[PDB]
Parts: sequence; structure tokens; C-alpha cells
Amino acid sequence: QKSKPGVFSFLDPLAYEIWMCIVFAYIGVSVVLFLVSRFSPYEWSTNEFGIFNSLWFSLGAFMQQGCDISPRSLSGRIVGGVWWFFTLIIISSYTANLAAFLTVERMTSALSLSNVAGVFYILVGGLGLAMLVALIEFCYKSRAEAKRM
Amino acid sequence: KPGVFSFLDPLAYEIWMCIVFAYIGVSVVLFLVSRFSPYEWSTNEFGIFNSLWFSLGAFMQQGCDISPRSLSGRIVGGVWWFFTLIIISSYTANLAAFLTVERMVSTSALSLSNVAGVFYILVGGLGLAMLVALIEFCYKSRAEAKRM
Amino acid sequence: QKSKPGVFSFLDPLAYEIWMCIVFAYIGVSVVLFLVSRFSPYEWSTNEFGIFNSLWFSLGAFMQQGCDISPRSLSGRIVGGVWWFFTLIIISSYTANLAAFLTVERMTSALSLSNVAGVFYILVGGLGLAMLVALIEFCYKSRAEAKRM
Amino acid sequence: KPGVFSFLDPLAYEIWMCIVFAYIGVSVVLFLVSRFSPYEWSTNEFGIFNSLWFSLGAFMQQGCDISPRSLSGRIVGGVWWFFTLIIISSYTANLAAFLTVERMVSTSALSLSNVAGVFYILVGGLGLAMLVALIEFCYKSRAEAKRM
Amino acid sequence: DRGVQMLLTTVGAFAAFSLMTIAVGTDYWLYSRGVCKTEEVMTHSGLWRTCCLEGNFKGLCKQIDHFPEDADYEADTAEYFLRAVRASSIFPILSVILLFMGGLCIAASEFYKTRHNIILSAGIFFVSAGLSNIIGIIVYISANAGSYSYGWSFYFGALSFIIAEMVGVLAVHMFIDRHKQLRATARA
Amino acid sequence: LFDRGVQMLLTTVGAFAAFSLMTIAVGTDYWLYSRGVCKEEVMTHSGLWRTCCLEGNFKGLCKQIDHFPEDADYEADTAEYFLRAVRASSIFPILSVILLFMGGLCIAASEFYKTRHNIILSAGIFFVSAGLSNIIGIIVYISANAGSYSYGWSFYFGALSFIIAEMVGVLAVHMFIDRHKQLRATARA
Amino acid sequence: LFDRGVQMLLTTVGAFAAFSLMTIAVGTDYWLYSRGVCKEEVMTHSGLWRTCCLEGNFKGLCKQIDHFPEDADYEADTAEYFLRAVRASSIFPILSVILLFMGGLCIAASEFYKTRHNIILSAGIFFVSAGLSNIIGIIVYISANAGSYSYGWSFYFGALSFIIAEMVGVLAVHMFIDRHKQLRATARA
Amino acid sequence: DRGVQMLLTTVGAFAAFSLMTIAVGTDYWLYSRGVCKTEEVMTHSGLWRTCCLEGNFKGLCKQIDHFPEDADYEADTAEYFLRAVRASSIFPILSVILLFMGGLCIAASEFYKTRHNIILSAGIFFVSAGLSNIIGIIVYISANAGSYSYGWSFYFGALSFIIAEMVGVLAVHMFIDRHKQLRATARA
Repeated sequence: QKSKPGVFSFLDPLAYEIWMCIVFAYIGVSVVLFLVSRFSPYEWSTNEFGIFNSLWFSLGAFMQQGCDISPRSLSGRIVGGVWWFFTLIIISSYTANLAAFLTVERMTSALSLSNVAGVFYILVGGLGLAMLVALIEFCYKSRAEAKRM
Repeated sequence: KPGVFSFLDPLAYEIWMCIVFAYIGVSVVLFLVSRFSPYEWSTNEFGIFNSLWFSLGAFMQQGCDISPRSLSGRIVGGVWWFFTLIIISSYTANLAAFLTVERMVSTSALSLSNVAGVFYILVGGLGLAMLVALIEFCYKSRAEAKRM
Repeated sequence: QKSKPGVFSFLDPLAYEIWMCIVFAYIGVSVVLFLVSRFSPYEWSTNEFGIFNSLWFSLGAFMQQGCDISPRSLSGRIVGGVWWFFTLIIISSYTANLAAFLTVERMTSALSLSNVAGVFYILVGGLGLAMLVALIEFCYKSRAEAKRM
Repeated sequence: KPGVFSFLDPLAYEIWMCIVFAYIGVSVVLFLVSRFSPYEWSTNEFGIFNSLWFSLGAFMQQGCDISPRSLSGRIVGGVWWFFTLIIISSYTANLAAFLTVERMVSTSALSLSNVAGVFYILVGGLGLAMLVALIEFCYKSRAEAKRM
Repeated sequence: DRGVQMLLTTVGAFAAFSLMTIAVGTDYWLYSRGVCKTEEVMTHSGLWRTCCLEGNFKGLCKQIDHFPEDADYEADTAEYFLRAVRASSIFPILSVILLFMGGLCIAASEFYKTRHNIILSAGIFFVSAGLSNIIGIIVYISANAGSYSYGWSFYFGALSFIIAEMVGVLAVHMFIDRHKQLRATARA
Repeated sequence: LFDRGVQMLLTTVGAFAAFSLMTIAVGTDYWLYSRGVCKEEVMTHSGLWRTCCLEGNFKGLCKQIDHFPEDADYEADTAEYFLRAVRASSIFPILSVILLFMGGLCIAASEFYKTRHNIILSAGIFFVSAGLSNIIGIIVYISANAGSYSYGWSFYFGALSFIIAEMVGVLAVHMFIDRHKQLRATARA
Repeated sequence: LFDRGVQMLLTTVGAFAAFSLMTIAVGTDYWLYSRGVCKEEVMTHSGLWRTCCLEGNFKGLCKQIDHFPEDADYEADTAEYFLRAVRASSIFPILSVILLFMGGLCIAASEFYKTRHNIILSAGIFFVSAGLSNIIGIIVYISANAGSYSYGWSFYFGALSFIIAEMVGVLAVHMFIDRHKQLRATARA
Repeated sequence: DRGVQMLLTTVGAFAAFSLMTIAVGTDYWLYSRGVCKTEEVMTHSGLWRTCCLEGNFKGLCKQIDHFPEDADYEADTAEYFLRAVRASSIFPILSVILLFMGGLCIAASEFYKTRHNIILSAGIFFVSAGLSNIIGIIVYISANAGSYSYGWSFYFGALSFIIAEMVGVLAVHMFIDRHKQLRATARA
């Protein structure tokens, strides 16, 4: 008999090792892009590829959401290109394996909310975390400002 | 005889409703964490109207003119990007499963009847946009004519 | 028996009526975007949405290739949003139907060059047409300059 | 026992070779139709180095910093976009067909052995970029000493 | 040249109107098999009636029944609404009407040069006519779905939509140019 | 969107309407229209705490919802038990009600000691958090239910309450932005 | 990339190398290593016109390729017949050879009457068109092949010719840009 | 502050080096049922030796044979190369060596303040060590592929990669900070 899908069942198409290596690859690519973009004093910055901006660029590249900035040097562009190829392959693999899962049942109807409830929980948790960080920043600036005056 | 809005079949109606609510909440939280702080006054063009536009573009996975720059705005954007990626991949995979299982049941190409509803929605949106633009033009012209 | 796939067999997943309506919808969306972007003298130009630029924006939106410019008004944004939803649905449907066709045989190996030789032909033809247009532009500018002098 | 580079399975070897050739041809044609005319001298940042970057970004369906503005450059971009869309959709559909057919043959999730090749390619690209950056820094440092 | 733009706009508007009027009235919308007298014989069908082609009853047109009440079945209300929309051909007729109104606006614009809003109205009418043509094509194909080929009457409407969109683009350019010249005069 | 007096009235009426709608949604047994045993199978209308009969032999017989049924519940993992515990308590709808009330009280108290601008901001975060809580509650309710049916007006009463709460949350921050705009504008002079 | 004399020599040697590689590719019967009959199926190396036996009992015996076989060819659509005719004529590889030759002629004639800057632009255009024709020819040949095999060195000789031609074609347009840059520099001063 | 940056860089470099060295030599890489010195019993497997758990032969470790030549099979040379890479553990050991070199460069950078290239070298070494850690993890998992759980030794290397990447970011940030200070002196 078919069991009720888990809350975080949207991560099923890829193995947990793949997700772990995806996180490490993302971190490594962000660090390498930051290093090749800003280490050289002879490039000073002309680009906006700090560590925070490099992490944002890598995250946007993986999620296929474009980028507000683009690498301009040869090394930064090599990093961006290999990351783009990796992202394309991984996203295609995820979509293909999810389709295979939904087509063949092992021991079709519309996807129910229970199949994607975990992504909704993660979304709301991220919204709450961002709200908390913003409130913390505002409170810290409010106390620090009165210290100056 | 596929339904007019049969392109929404791969996802349940509750998923679509919750997608609308999630989009609204993400846009509101974006406007919140972007403009609430007077200490950031702004340096970013993320208002209520622009946050909705950014969220819609992120969900449709289309080119964005701007991106959030603060830590909290970027957290909102990243979690929305993850949600959008998962949802769009789920839609594509479930549609593929539908079509494959229908194919293996004892012409082949998708017909216009399968996607008539999206065409209707597109033309209705174009008409609504024209109507809104005409209303704005009439308001601006009447205001200026009386002013002069 | 399985037939040797046609040269232009990459259009198989969608019906010819769908492709024709896609072209018509693209033209209509481009025209509506241009009109709602530039008709009002009170918006004059704040944006860069000419007819050529509107066509470029719609073409980029359909291929999911980002955009150099983005609509800023409410009406232009409505046009962009409905076009984005249409593009998402259509591309997902194309991918899903192609997967269904490649999975089930009616009366699995790697895709061969015969399956995409068509799209290769349109690519090379487009490159040649672009080269010819650029050469015509250069020839026209060369003759006019001597006419001026 | 999947091969290291088994992620290239959905498309044949000739398809990949022709993809590389078509990318090179599109980049060269874009460079020519962008910079050959002295009458446009320029108004576009489309050199041979930038044309290859635009073509690679378009094939990966990733955000482009610049887009062609002339008619010929836009024709090149449009045909490249159509080619890229068809090729990427074909890859995804053929991979889905492979996995679905393997699933119905008389554990479920993709293992790391199926994408080990793409991981190796990514790490090798990172190393190559680091080497290129170090060589550039050393060459500039040698020039700086010579000038001083 | 503004005169060239005027000539092209009026010529294209008239051409699109004539093509779409021919498409609505003529009968070469679709080639399909079936009996033309209510045997299987190739026939050509339009929006209102279908007639025999290369048959014993050649030339006998028969009205197209858009409500198959033989089995007295209704199914869902969406099918009935689509049947009602297709039977009246409200969207092709609306496209014809909007093209005619755009042509009337273009013709009346020369009488009153001061009022630039007539050109804008013509452009809006042309674009709305194109949208109505798109809706009509979608409805027609959807109704047909629930071997065949399309004739020149159907392709007349397809080319009429393209011309109407192009004329609408030109008309808005005239509205833009007129206001730009008005602003240019004010600065001087 | 314009002025300040009309903005205050609009925000207040929106907050009050959202609070009333969410209170009705929490306290009314019209959430799901599904056939079930409300004592054989019969058409029933359900809510958050009790499922009650409809058009049956004993119409109007209202019975408590079995959230942790006996007779071989078959158990589950920790996640399913946790989800059932949340659904039984309906904390997230209750948390949404509490946050809506706190935001409304902050809005009401904002008129007193108007020099305190952070009260309106506090109401803004309260309303945004109430909307997020409404989202979590709706998702949890639907996931618990799914594990022919139609949703009642109280479920769509709660859906409206979340939607209203976000614009009221939107308006409050606009007021907070304008109040700090006024401080900067007079500071220049 | 730097100076002008070294660029000219590099471009000339690249054009000649590409011309030689394509001339060998179009005239060598080593394009595909596949099982077939060169007169029982045996390992043979094929080309554009003739295929010779390999490690067979009659080695080195070449026969013309049956581009339009008799004995119930079963016919096909007009598109397949057109593709077969294009492959048999090898119109695109031969046109590539011709375009490389005329680009080399334009480059050689560029030294004479150096005031004509459009000759180098013509050479670049011809080289790029030759690369495009090479792409078409390779695609047509592979498609006709798929109507265990491996490709010979001549096929890879043809593959290198396309790369070199576009590389050389890139350099030629750079000269056209630099030559016109010099004209603008001397015109301003 | 530059002093806090140096302290954090040194502490993180030592932490990553120690954690990764512990990971390389320890045996809690993976939990899987298996055999000790030659019944299938739960075992904890490392990188060179597999030891039995709660069995009859509990506490005994057995060396891992990375070349299963019992049937004398080779198949493709890619598998042999991958097995040789896994057997030698070249990439985890290379990561250890690069972390040690980066730490040595950081330590020696305090001796020569003028020579800022040692800080850049340390950052490059840390980044390369993280990349080698990633390659080693990928190779280890792929070799395991050809019920199980991962122990603290494997997760020690995983967290060692994260720290080394964080230390590499700080090392590069220090390099640019010193160069920016030098340029400020030239401006003054």
C-alpha cells in the first residue's frame, strides 16, 4: 500500500549525498569566485564581487534566477561557466528523476499540498528568520545611535 | 475533451491557493524588511509595488531588473527562489507523468484544447493592461486640462 | 516499424496550431507592450520600450533568457506577467510532452543528431541571414558616405 | 555501475560535438556582426571575448549582463536562444525517459555516482580559474617591477 | 515621412479589413471529410456552412450545426459556453467591427488635425481587433478539436491579424510624433 | 495612500475586520464539507474542533473531531505525530488571532503618546506575523485533512483575514515610513 | 593580438593550414570506421566517395559509396531525397574548400594595393561563411551516416579546419578594425 | 580589527587542520553491516580499516581491500583509476597537506610584515585544501556506491572543509586590507 508522503518529500528525487555535495560545491564556488575577483591589487574595486555578493551570485545561478552582477575577468568567467553547467545538469536531473518517480509507482493524480508542505514550511521559516534579522538590525542601530549622541 | 483550464491539473487547487498566499506574504515581507528601517533611508527601490513585481518575476523565473541587497531581503529572495524552483520542477514532472501515463494506456502531440485556458488568460491580461493604461491616460489628461 | 525521425521533428511535441498561436500571441504581446509603454505623452521617453525593443523583450521572455530592460508601469507589468505565465506553461508543456514521446513508443537510446539536425539548420540559416543583413547595412552606409562627400 | 560522465548519456556524442561547434560559430558571427562595421564605432561591448561569454550564458540559460542591440546581433541571439531552448528541453526530456524506463524494468533516488562527472568538471574548472588568476597576477607583478 | 506613414496606415487598415471580411464570409476555413447533405466525401467548411468537394453532391452547402443535440447530452457548462461563442462567431465579427471603427477613426483624423486622440483611438481599435482575431482563432480551433487542412479563408484571417497589428504599431507612432511636435513647438 | 487621518481610519477598520473574520473562522464549524460519520456515512460539515451532521437522520448532532483515534491507530513517525498535535491544538490559527489582537491594540495605543513611532512599527510586525501564522495554520489544516470535499465559508473567512492582514500590515509600515519622513523634513528646516 | 607583421604571418599560416586540412579531409577516404561491404560485413574505413577494406581477405579494395542504391530502396520523402543528394554531391564541404581558397586569395591580394581595406573584411566574411558551410557539411554527413562506428583522422582534420577558419576569420576582422582605428587616429590629428 | 582577524584566522586554521587530520586517521567514517577478520554484523568503517561492532569479534579492525580481484575482473580502466584514487586517499591527504602549508604560511607571515604574498599564498592553500576535501568526499562516496550511515569522522572532514573555506575568505580579506593600507600610504 502507498504510504502518506513525508513533509520533506520534495528532496526525494536526489540522494542526500547529492544535496550535501551541492551545498559544499556552492560554498566552494562562492569562495573561489570571491578570491579570483578581488585578490589581485592590480584590479582595484572595479567589480562588486565581495564574499556576500559572490554567495548571492552563486545562489542565484543555482536557482536559475539570473544575476544582478556578472564576472568580467577570464577566471571569474570560467568559475561562472562551470557553475552554470553544474547547475543546469543538476536541475535537469532533479526534474527528470521527479518525473520518473511520479510516472512509475514502486513498493496519476494531481500533486497534493502534502507533497510540497515542507517547502512551504521552509519558506515561512525563512520569512520569519529574515524578519527577525531585520528587527535585530533596527534595534542594534537604535541603541548604537543614541550612544553617539 | 480536456478542460479549458486543464493546464492547472498537475497541481491541486490547494497548492495554487497556497502559492498565491505565499507570493503575497513574500512580497509583503520584502517590502517590510526593505523599507521599515529609517536608518537605511531610500537606498533601494523595493516598495510594495516593486516587491510584488520582484516576487512575480522570481516565481516565473524571468529576468529581474533589481535584486535585494540587504541580508534580510536576500534571505527572503533566496527562500522564495528555492520555493519557486521546487514548485516549477514539480509542475513539470507531474505534467510529464500525466502525459506519459496517458500515452501508455491502451493525436500524440499536445493540442490547442489542452492549453486554451492559458491563451485566454493571456489575452484577458492584455485587455486589462490596455484598460488600465487608458484609465491612467484619461485621468492624467483630465487633471492637466482642468489645471490649464 | 519505427521511422527515421524527420529533420524538423523537434516541433513534434506541440501541434502546429499551438506553434501558430504562439507566434500570434508573441506578436500581439509585443504590440500591446509597445503601445501601453509609449503611447502616453505624460510618460515621455522614460522607458526604452520601442517596438523593436518590445519584440526583443517578448522573444527573450519566451526563451527564458532574461531581459536587458523591464517594464516599470502597472500596465506594462501586467503584460509582462501574463506573458511570463504563458511562457512558463508552454515551455513546461513542451518538455513534458517530449518526455512522454521519448518514454513511450507507439505504432531508450540517446538522442541522435538526426533528431536536432533541424534546429541546427535553422541556427545556421539565422547566422547567415544576420551576416547578410549586416553586410547590406555596411554596403548601404559605404555608398551613402561617398554620396554625402 | 554508471560511468563518471554518464550525465551526457541523453544526447549522442555527435550532438555534443556539434553543440561546441555551433557555440563557436555563433560567437564568431556575433563578434563579426557587432564590430566589423567602422560606422558603428564602439557603441556595443561585444568583442570576441564578450561574444563567447554571451553565447555561453545564453546556452546555460543564465542571466546575461549585456544583450545585442543591432538587428543582426539580435537575429544571432534569437536563433541561439531557440537552439538552446530546444537542446536543453531535449536533454531534460531524454533524461526523464531514461530514468522512467529504467524504473519500470523488472535506490530510487539518483546517487552521487550519476553526477560525479559534473562535480569533477566543476572542481577542475575552479582549479583552472585559480591557475589563470595566479598567472595573470604574476605576469602583472613582473610588469610592475619592470616599470618601477 | 508622415505622408508615407499615412498612406501605409490607411492601405494596411483597408487591406486587413478586406481580408478579414473575406475570411468571415467565405467557406475555405477547413478541408475535412463528411457528408454535405443532412457517405464520406472531402468537403471544405467555413464558419457557417460546409459544402461538398469532388463528390456526387458537389456544390451543395449545408449549415453547420454547432449544438449536437442528437444524444441530448450537455456534459459541462464550459462546453456549452464555448459552443455558443463559436456558433455566433462573436470574436471574428468583433474583429471586423473594430477594424472598421479603426478605419473610420483614421479617415476622420484628417478632418480634425487638432484632435490627436482620434489616431490613438484608431490604434487602440486596431490592436483590439487583433486580440479579437486571436480569440476567434483559438475558439475556432478548440471547437474543431471537439485528416484535415486549413484553407485560404483561415489564412486570410491569420494574415489580417498580422496586418492589423502592424497598422496599430504605425498608428501609435503617428500619435507619438504628433505630441512630440506639439511639445517641440511649445519650447520654441 | 493619501493623507493621515483617512489612513488611520482605514487601517483601524481593516484590522478590526480581519480580527473579526479570523475569530469567526476559528470559532465556527464550517471548514470542510465532506461525507463522514457524525455519530453510517453521511454528508457532514466540519470545523477546527468538531464535525457535525448535515441533512442526516439526526440533523445538527455535533461531535468532537477524533484527532488521535483509538482502535489500532497504527502509530507513525515523529513528524506525523507532531503535525497531528499542531492540528488538534490549532495553535497557528490561535497564534494568528493573538498576533492580530496585539497589532490592533498597538494601533489603538499609537494615538496615545504619538511621539512613540515604534508602536506603529510594532503593529506592522504583529500583523505580518499574524498573516504568516494564518498561512501556517491553513497549510497544516489542509495537510492534516489530506491524510469529494469542499471548503466552507469560515475557511474562506480565514483566507480573507490573512489577505486583509497583509494590506493592514502594509499600511502600518507606510505610516511608519511617513512619520520618519516628517521627522527628517522638519529637521532640514 | 599585437603589432601588424606578426599578425599577418599568423593569419596566413593559419589560413594555409586550414586549407590543407580541408583539402585532405575532402580527398581522403578515412571518415568512418564501420562494418560494411567494400565490394560479408567486414571492418572497413569509409570516406566521402569510396570505402576500402580493412584487415580483410582482400585488403585495400575501394568501391564507390552507394548513395542511391537500387533493389527496392523503398523510396522516402522529398526531404530525405534532398538530404541524400546534398550528401552525395558534398556541396557544403566543397563550398567550404572554395571559400577558404578565396579567403586566402583575398588575404594574399591584400598586400597589393594596401589602400583597399575591404579586401581583409572580405577575407574574414568568406572565412566565417566557410566555417558555417563546414558546420552544415558535418551535420549533413553525420545525419546521412545515421540513416559500432568511429571517425577517422580526416573527419577530425575537417573538424580542425572549421575551428582554424573561424579563428583565422576572427583575426582578419581584427585587422579591419585596427586599420579603420588608424584611419580615425590620423584623421583627428 | 586586524589583530582579531589574525587570531580568528589562526584559530580556524588550526581547528580545520586538526579536525581533518582526525577524520583521515580515525575509523568512524561510515556505519554499515559487514565482517571483521575472515557472519554479517554491524560495523563502523573508516578509510583504511573496518572494525566490527557489538558482535562476537567486537573491537577488532580489518584492513579494507580496495581491489576486489576475487573474480579477476577489470572492466573499464576508469573504475581501476577510481579505485586507485580511493585506495591511496590522495585527495584527503592532499587536503591535509595544503591545510598544513596554509597554516605554515600564516605563521610565517608574522615574521615578514612587508611580504604580503605569504598571506595570499595561505589563502590559496586554504581554498585548494577545501577543494581537495570536496574531491575526496566525492571519491569516497562514489567508491562506496560501487542501510548505512555516516559517523563523526566523515562529518569532521565535512566541517573541516567549511572552516577552511571560511579561513580562506578571512586570509584573502586580510591580503586586500594590507594592500589597501599600502595604497593609502602612497596617497598620503
